[PDB]
Amino acid sequence: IDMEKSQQALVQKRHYLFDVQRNNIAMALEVTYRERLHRVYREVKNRLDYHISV
Amino acid sequence: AGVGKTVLIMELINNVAKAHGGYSVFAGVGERTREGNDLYHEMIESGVINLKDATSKVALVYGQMNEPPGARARVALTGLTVAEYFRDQEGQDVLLFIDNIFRFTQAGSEVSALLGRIPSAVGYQPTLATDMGTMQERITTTKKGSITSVQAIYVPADDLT
Amino acid sequence: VRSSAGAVRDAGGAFGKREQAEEERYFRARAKEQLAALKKHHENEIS
Amino acid sequence: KLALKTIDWVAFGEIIPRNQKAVANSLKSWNETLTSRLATLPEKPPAIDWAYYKANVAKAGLVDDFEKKFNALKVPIPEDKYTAQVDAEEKEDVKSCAEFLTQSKTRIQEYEKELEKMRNIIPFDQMTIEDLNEVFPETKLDKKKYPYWPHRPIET
Amino acid sequence: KQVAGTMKLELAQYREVAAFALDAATQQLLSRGVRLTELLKQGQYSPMAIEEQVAVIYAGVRGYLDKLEPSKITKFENAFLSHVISQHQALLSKIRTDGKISEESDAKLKEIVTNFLAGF
Amino acid sequence: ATLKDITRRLKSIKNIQKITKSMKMVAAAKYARAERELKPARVYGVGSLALYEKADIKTPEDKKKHLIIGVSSDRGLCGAIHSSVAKQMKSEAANLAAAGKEVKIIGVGDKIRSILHRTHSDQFLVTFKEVGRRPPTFGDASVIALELLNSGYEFDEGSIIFNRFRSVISYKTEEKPIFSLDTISSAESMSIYDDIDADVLRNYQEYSLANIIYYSLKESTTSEQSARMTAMDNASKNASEMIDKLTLTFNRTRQAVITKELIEIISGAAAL
Ligand SMILES: Nc1ncnc2c1ncn2[C@@H]1O[C@H](COP(=O)(O)OP(=O)(O)O)[C@@H](O)[C@H]1O
Ligand SMILES: [Mg+2]
Repeated sequence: IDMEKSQQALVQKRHYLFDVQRNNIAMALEVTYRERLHRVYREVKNRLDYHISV
Repeated sequence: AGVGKTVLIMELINNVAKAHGGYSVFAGVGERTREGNDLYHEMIESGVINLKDATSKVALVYGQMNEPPGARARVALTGLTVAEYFRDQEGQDVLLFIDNIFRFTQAGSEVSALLGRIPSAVGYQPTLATDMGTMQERITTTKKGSITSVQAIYVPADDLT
Repeated sequence: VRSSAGAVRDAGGAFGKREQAEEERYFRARAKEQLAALKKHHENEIS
Repeated sequence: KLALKTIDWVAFGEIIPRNQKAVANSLKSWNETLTSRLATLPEKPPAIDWAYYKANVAKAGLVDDFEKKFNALKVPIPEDKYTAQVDAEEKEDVKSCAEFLTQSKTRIQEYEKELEKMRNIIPFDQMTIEDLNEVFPETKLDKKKYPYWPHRPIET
Repeated sequence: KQVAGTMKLELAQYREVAAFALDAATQQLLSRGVRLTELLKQGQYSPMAIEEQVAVIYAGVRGYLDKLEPSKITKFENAFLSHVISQHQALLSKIRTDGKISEESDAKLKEIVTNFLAGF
Repeated sequence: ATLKDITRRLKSIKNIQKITKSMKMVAAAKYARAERELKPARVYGVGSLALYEKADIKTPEDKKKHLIIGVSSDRGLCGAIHSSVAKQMKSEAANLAAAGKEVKIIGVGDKIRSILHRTHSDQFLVTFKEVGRRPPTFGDASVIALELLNSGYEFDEGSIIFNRFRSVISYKTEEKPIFSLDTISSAESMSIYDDIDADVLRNYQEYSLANIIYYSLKESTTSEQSARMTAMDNASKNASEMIDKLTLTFNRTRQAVITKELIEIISGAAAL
């Protein structure tokens, strides 16, 4: 009986693996977006630094 | 360096000098100025140096390692003179702490080559033993007084030879 | 040139550290045993 | 923008069947690397000093054009298509809340049934061999295989 | 001052019995010494805030890492830093501002380390 | 290095050489005594083994309980004495477990326990230390056999591994089988022996176990003392070569230091 009760207890919290997957996917998309922002910023500043160096 | 010379000498000042009726003298020869200030403040705190009354029991002389060799080679003699006076005229027991008495020798060595003397065994002045003797021979317990002399002696590179 | 007593630990090479450890481990063990005996004697002498 | 639901890990590790730990550890590691990356990136892209800069360039028109194009043009953003795993969540509701819950609860029901049946029995000093035969079908002496007395294999 | 003192004593004891490599007490002494040793390693041009150093050294010296392997201590150190710098910025700010591991701060540190160790 | 580094190293190596020479002498004396005491024990143990090689006993091929005994000492510095024994023990244990057996191990001597405490750490039925401090006696073998029988691991087959002493410079590692009375009773060669129930035969097996353990102890101690003598001699020779090289280096460094100081003095004198 107690073994089954413990199994049922674990059923409630089964969802954490999906929760982890969601957090990972969302924050990975966020990371890619921030990389895009900073990459455009860096390229443009280098681009214009070309002109000032000249 | 770094074995406990200064800590041990401070400990002795803490014990013997604090409970010693006679006077005391501390000649800091060619040592860090930080330590001179630390000793000044520790003595003020303990009470051997009293800045208000005339009950001070310690006279300090400082020739720290920022001074040119001439001053380091003579601050030992200055402290020794103060101690000698307290020995003779006051006719009383005296303590005399020196730290280090190797800087006297070393400061003597930093000018010998410029005074025209050929060096001796290891870049030391030819007059090492005589110069040290003419000083260490005035730190003595004559029949008129009594100087207890504690000396810290740096041993370069732990080499006792 | 001669040799003197207590020179293996004066050099401080590999043999010096090896000897220091061979001593320290043994005496830590014996200290543990003696402390256990001291605790036992303490308890047995309360009454 | 960012508010990530918190996790318990020792709790999380309790819910991986042995056949599925090989992916759970990899997912943990990938989460770790991505989180370190996100921490690495700054909270904002740093600003740009357009005034000073266009004041330090000859063809101020060209840098003005770049500035204006930068202002007008933006950057894209990914989507949740790679988050198709949405579907999986619903499937789990079936095992966790519909299937596993239900058969588990029925097995409970039966285990209770048996327990109270086994707890309410007459003191053994008052019972009879038929009663053992029925409460414990293990004490029955099968006549189908040992018809003769004692019905036991005497070597026992 | 609180944490590095115990760390100093532990490494001082470890250095004595180190030249070799039995009993539980000295075996655990060597284990703790090695854990602390791999804790002190570092990279280049990545200095740590003092509170972060305190967190790492506290985790290492309070017998927590004694379970882990010594080749994985760098992984721990790094991941623990990354986790704390974001989730528990408040605790680090508390330690910096108050400049000591108060009892409540110690209890927090305790629970954070206990949770993180298992979750890794 | 500098002159003081070389001086300290040279002094340390000289002390080490002195110590190894003294230990070689001690080991040689103990070896002479061990050989003297080994001759009679050699005849005694060979006699005690007489029966099994005269009435050829084949171990049953249907039993899973096996015992491995490995005889060594606590002392180190004996070269490849403990190493060979432990290597052969793990070889035999691996073979037995690959054949589907249930092996245990008895370690007579710390070094055996240590070498096998990483793998085979759980098969130790019991191990014995304090070996090698004094020459082994029949009391030691009686105690080992008594603690083997008392500890209720009724084994079905046995083996003992020891370093048989061949010559002052050489030794061999042996494996002498040990049988349990279950194998002696059911052996047809044993049908000839008269006045033999299963109780006198049990006392006989217990005594023969003590006998074989004692034989192995004597052989092992003789070989170990020989190996320690050889190892100390080689270590002293190596220390002597190192002392020669370091003395040459020290002389070079001393002369160089004299020249350097003198040139400094000369340059100072001529630079006035
Ligand atoms: N009694 C002592 N107890 C503990 N540490 C000491 C003691 N004396 C000296 N030390 C150590 O030595 C250092 C101070 O050495 P010090 O005596 O000032 O140098 P020196 O003797 O070369 O002038 C301190 O940092 C301390 O760690
Ligand atoms: Mg000093």
